[PDB]
Amino acid sequence: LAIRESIESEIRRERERQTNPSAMEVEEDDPVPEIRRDHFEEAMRFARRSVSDNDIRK
Amino acid sequence: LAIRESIESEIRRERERQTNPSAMEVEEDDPVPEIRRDHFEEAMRFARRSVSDNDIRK
Repeated sequence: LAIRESIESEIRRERERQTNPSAMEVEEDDPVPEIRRDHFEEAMRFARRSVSDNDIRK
Repeated sequence: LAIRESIESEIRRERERQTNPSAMEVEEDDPVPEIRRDHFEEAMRFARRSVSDNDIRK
């Protein structure tokens, strides 16, 4: 999810800097370095227990 | 567990006030009113999921 956010943010940078050649001066850093708690909150929805209870009982 | 603690505390009161008739003057309140977090921490060991995963799958 973090990689998706980074690439989808950079596409906007490319489109805006080619659409607007006005200044192109600020040269900012990455929008998403150092993966945040939001990505874990999204990714925690799709987790599951792969081992059932009867297996552990066995 | 709270009831066990209360009765086991009152047995000490009876034994000490009959063993020592010295003053018997203070007339305190209950040792255990208003069940505390310790009883939940003890009772949470014996809990279990009564419904397995294959049943919910069904």
